[PDB]
Amino acid sequence: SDVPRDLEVVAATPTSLLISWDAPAVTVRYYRITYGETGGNSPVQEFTVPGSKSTATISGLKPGVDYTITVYAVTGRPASSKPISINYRTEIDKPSQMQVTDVQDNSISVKWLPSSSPVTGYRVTTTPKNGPGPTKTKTAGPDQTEMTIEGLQPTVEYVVSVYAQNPSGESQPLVQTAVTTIPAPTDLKFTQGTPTSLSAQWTPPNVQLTGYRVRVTPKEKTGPMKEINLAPDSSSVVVSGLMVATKYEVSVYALKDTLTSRPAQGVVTTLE
Repeated sequence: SDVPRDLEVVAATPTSLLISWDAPAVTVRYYRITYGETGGNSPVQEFTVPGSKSTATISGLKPGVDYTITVYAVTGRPASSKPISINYRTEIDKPSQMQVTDVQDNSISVKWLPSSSPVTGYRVTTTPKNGPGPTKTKTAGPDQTEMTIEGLQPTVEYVVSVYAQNPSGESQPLVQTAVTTIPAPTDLKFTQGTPTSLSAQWTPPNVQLTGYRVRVTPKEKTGPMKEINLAPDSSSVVVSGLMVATKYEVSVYALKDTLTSRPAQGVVTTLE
């Protein structure tokens, strides 16, 4: 007969549905594709496509809602067909605007806005953007909005994807990248002190650096303080021009271009 046959949706999107039907043998002038929400009194929308084309994309919809789509075949110059109709639900919406709230050498913390759809939970994946590493997966409850992914590697750009979970399908991921910082220098050991000098050695972190920054400040007394920039191939420092009988805090920051380590700190007093 003249009714279209085997109407189905072939691709579902939070905002769009792609439908297709069987092209009839004798040519049709044009089709009438009405669509509206299943059980909603808001006005139905409708558009036409030429008889040559056997597919249609319905755009500008809402996510996670059931739609009824109806197709008519027009032949006159008019004369309409019997309606063929299907119902389908759009894909649930994704969370939005993710924030990175904390970045360390082995973890990244993120916060996101909840999806608008009803959600049963979240699935969060973390994988390196370029280096072919493993994909870590963590699950969050429906009312959760923040997560910390531990077990990461230093100065690695990670891709963090958040998926909203729902029985009627899972959302598309909310995606954000972040770079972990560098480990701190280990075992800041003070080796020697003189009236005006200070000598400190440390263990370097386990990633290649661009240099070090050392700063020494008196804790309770006041006077000039010192900052020193070191080469990456440094395991010790000697800071001169200090004051006698002074409590000096010493901190060493590892540097990798824009990446700054958390300090290895200690305090020591100069000789009498």
